[PDB]
Amino acid sequence: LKESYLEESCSTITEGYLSVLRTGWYTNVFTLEVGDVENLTCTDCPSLIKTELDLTKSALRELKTVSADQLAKCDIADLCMAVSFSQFNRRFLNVVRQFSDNAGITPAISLDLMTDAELARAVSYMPTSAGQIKLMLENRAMVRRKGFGILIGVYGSSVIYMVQLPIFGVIDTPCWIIKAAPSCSEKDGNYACLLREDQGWYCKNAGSTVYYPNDKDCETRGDHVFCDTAAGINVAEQSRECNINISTTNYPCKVSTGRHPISMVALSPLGALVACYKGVSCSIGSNRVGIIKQLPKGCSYITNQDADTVTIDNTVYQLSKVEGEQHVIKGRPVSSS
Amino acid sequence: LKESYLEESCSTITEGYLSVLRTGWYTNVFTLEVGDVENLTCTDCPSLIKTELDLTKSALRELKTVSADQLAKCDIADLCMAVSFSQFNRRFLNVVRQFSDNAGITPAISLDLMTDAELARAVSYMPTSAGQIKLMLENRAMVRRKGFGILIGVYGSSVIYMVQLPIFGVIDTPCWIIKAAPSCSEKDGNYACLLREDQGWYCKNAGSTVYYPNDKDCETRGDHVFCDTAAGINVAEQSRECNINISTTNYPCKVSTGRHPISMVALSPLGALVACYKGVSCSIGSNRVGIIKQLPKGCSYITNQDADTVTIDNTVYQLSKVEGEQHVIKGRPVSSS
Amino acid sequence: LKESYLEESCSTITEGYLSVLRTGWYTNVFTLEVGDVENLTCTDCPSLIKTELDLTKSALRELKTVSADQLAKCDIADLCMAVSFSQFNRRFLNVVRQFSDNAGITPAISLDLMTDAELARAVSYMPTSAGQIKLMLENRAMVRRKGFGILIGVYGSSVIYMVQLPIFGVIDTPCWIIKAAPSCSEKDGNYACLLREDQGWYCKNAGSTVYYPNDKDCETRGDHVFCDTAAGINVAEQSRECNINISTTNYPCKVSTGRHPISMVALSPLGALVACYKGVSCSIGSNRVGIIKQLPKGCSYITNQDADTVTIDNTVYQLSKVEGEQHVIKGRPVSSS
Ligand SMILES: *[C@@H]1O[C@H](CO)[C@@H](O[C@@H]2O[C@H](CO)[C@@H](O)[C@H](O)[C@H]2NC(C)=O)[C@H](O)[C@H]1NC(C)=O
Ligand SMILES: *[C@@H]1O[C@H](CO)[C@@H](O[C@@H]2O[C@H](CO)[C@@H](O)[C@H](O)[C@H]2NC(C)=O)[C@H](O)[C@H]1NC(C)=O
Ligand SMILES: *[C@@H]1O[C@H](CO)[C@@H](O[C@@H]2O[C@H](CO)[C@@H](O)[C@H](O)[C@H]2NC(C)=O)[C@H](O)[C@H]1NC(C)=O
Ligand SMILES: *[C@@H]1O[C@H](CO)[C@@H](O)[C@H](O)[C@H]1NC(C)=O
Ligand SMILES: *[C@@H]1O[C@H](CO)[C@@H](O)[C@H](O)[C@H]1NC(C)=O
Ligand SMILES: *[C@@H]1O[C@H](CO)[C@@H](O)[C@H](O)[C@H]1NC(C)=O
Repeated sequence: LKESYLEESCSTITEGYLSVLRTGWYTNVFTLEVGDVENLTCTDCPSLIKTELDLTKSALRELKTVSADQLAKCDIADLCMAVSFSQFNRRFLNVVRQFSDNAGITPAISLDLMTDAELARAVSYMPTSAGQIKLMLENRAMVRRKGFGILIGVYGSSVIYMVQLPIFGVIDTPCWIIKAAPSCSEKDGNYACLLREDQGWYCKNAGSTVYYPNDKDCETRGDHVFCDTAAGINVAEQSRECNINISTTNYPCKVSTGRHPISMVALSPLGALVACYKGVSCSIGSNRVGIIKQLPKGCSYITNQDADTVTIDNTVYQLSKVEGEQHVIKGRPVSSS
Repeated sequence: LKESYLEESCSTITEGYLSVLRTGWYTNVFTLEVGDVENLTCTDCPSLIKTELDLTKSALRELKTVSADQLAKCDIADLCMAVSFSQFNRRFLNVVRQFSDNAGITPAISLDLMTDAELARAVSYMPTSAGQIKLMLENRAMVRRKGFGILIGVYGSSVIYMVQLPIFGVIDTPCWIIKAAPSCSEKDGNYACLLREDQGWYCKNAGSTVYYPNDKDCETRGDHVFCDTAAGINVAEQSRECNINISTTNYPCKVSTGRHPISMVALSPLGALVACYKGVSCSIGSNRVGIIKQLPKGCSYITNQDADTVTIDNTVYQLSKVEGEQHVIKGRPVSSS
Repeated sequence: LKESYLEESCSTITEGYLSVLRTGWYTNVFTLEVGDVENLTCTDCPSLIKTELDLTKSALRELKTVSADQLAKCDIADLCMAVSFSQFNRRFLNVVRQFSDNAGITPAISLDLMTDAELARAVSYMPTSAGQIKLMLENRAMVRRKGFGILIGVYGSSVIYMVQLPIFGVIDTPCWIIKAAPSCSEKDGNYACLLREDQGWYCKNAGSTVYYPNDKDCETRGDHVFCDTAAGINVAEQSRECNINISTTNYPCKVSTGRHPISMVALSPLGALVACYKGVSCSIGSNRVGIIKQLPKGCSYITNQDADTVTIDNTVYQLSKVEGEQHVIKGRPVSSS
């Protein structure tokens, strides 16, 4: 992580990341069964286990509608079965509950569709070099969050669904992020604003550079950006001379000339850009002293650790997160009997 | 709420909203610990409580993989423990269940990570004036949704996670929404369409106006828009003369000249725009009478309460939501024995 | 499904789909009430049912904060109530659980807010012709997903919420998808790239064509695209001569001329586009033999069934999903006593 301030265009580039990109989809098929329940002597009467079985049977029947392939007297013994049924058959119930809640597909691969043991084995079988496989196992919280389970169908008392794990093929390719703010000059009152429109992520692969334009498109897990190959716009590798020289007469860079000053604050990974002109007062302050200085009229770059808040005409911006309070909560004890 | 129809460009502007913008992030750290279970004689022999404990231990162990800090016989007394364990330790299990379901992070702050009592106290401690704090307490429903919990790690039988509440610094700043439709003139069979491209929200703050271009970006809660400061494009405060005069020779407004007529319907907050030319028949009708009139060839604005359905060549559009049926459902009674 | 390769612009169009568009919103109001529990003698002394009731009361009280209307010893008989209470009042608890988890609104209509019997009846009452109603019943999986429940408020022991089902008015209107890749010509070492910008979905309705520009906007369910009428950009029906002839002097097609070659792979529904120039070696290989051939320098279209992997300078792309392993899992049996 190393953020550089470019004063000729009022923008910053942070080049310390490594890119991991998806290059296909894996697939596993699961079949979860309810499990045998010992026969009841009565077989026709209201019992806690029978009511529990009926609810499970009814839940499966309703769940069959949201599919993809085909459709679209108290006794001590009874209590033990009712509790035992919901304990031994817990993974099955959770899968049924999750699919019903999301109505067909879960947003992410929870730890009930595919346990860790099944996840590690699946990753090791993917068609990628050893380098990619090692990285995926190191941080498997992202493969789960990038996949999505799909319900195939329901037959009898079993459930069939697909996981569709992601597959990463390009890893450890250096890349950066670019943030820009307006840079308006002035002669006698008539301004000339130049704002760079090539703002967002920027990562390289396969002899080309991708341009995920939304900061939310690519997640961050330290020195790793888990970009999704669904919004990236491929651009020529020559689209880097803009940083060195905005014009450079070589690669036309996307800029938007203006005529009216704009005052705004843009937050960077390790700082923020403060630009304000002609009317609004700017100042940088911390949680200790809020009178550090008044920013001069222009585009100024302030480090994250140098200041904590920037007030653009009575509007704090909180460069960095603010820590609150820590709580510790413990449940009540479960005494015998 | 007051919608105005501008006939020189076939667009409408609604000026009745108040803006609420985010200016940072808060943070709280929680540590939920499982309750204490009294020593059980004959730990070797299975029991309905040992099985429940084993499932909890297994669930926590799997949950450790998706983290961020380090990784990535039955007696009457026995039954009470199984029921009691899941009752006293209800908050802990729900937090474990939610994190496992979403695989590491919960999309919103449910009412198990942070109860109302904890949420109210945290909001009162934020670094914002009394005005902002009062508003957040008044409607805390749109605080949990904008936030998101993060699982830090799992150690022993305890779970550590972060909430990261949002912080609002700019409130009660009036703003509006602009919707536009094509306005094509006819000249001896030759058309000239002019469709505005500055369509979306438009809110003001810190001597500038933001331009969230997607209606889904900002969520409305009456006379309040909880816009997210992640897609807003800052624009000059002079970007308002377009409504008064499309050209105005002052702020170049984004328009897209065309040559072929386009027939479409745009739904405004309190009405809709109906444009249809050269071939498709327009008509406005209600659920009572559907022959109110036939709209003339051109851009026309119809109030929400004036009509309910707009048919563009046999395609009803349902200006406003249609109410269905109300159901009342009660669960079966529970009787002793 | 029929994919055509257009060599004059290095793009492909697939014309085999049928459109399904939303034209309003439906609405149902539900009121779920907790069941009646027979009064238990000695309410003062704790019991496994009183604790269960207290948790339910506490859960409802907290849920009241996230609303929209107003705010923002153990015996054998006792155990049966605790188990029976959570069985009969299963739908109510699930609705409470879902609303609390999502903090006010559920992303989709799970199978606890509206059962299939209620959903089928509601769909039959929508104000649409018999043709639209028949389609919605046939595949109701993509009705719950497009809808979303809303919690109105909590009064006493009852819960009131709204479902807001979607309504489809335009069906069986043929439409297609267009994917394009750079087509750079070489002239004495000087390149001239032409990449189409009219990339995405393209569906027709009401004498106009919509242009959902994101592949994720429209979800495919076979020969049906359930596009959401929230991002569609209406375009003239004459915006189709681009495929036949790029210029055609009638509808200016959106292209972006360039000067530097770009190498990339675009995945079409039934194939992919491979373009690579001046430095990176292309090759197509299957899971059987990976030396099928080396693609020549240019824009080439390869069928999905012809090859499985595309390597752009040591980067496999996995044209089609790769099948993994199938698991069958059964829960432990439950035996009496
Ligand atoms: C950035 O690029 C501009 C554009 O080419 C450079 O300005 C040119 O510099 C050359 C000298 O190498 C002159 O012959 C041209 O007349 C200049 N043109 C213009 C429009 O200024 C500039 O030198 C480059 N470097 C910097 C720091 O701006
Ligand atoms: C909107 O702006 C246009 C452009 O400035 C105005 O049209 C001009 O009006 C002045 C009179 O003040 C004339 O001297 C110019 O010749 C006009 N130019 C053009 C291109 O029309 C227009 O009057 C303004 N008002 C309205 C309602 O359009
Ligand atoms: C595609 O459109 C272009 C543009 O009109 C056509 O090129 C023209 O063809 C006419 C013949 O009908 C000539 O008189 C013009 O001089 C051509 N103009 C240019 C710029 O080439 C072209 O023939 C059409 N068809 C194809 C296959 O490109
Ligand atoms: C239980 O009884 C049913 C009654 O039809 C029978 O089919 C089944 O084989 C018996 N055993 C189990 C384990 O369900
Ligand atoms: C059981 O007793 C032992 C005695 O050392 C103690 O270490 C252990 O924590 C106890 N277990 C429970 C569940 O109370
Ligand atoms: C139970 O007793 C209460 C008195 O506290 C009474 O209000 C209620 O009607 C009785 N019946 C119930 C709870 O079913």
